Amino acid sequence: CNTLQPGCNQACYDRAFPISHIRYWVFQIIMVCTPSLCFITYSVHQSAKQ
Amino acid sequence: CNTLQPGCNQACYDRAFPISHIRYWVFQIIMVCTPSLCFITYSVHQSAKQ
Repeated sequence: CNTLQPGCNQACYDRAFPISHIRYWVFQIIMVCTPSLCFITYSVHQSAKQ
Repeated sequence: CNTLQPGCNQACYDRAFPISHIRYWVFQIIMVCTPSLCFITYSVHQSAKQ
């Protein structure tokens, strides 16, 4: 970045990219799989009961 | 100056101080003394004539 003041780079980088795209994608992928995991656990519990 | 672009310093210095005060003062002092010099030369010529 065209600047000489110390700390003018980190603040600008945070402003431009508060949350990176990879974190959002990972969060979405992990959140989407939770109903499948809970269904698998419920099926395991049902099998254990019988 | 708070900048990183090369050449951003000389142009700004020229814009802020196109002509320095010392040059103007010297020019004024030299210009003021010219009538005295021409009067002295005219007096010398008059003395030489007589």
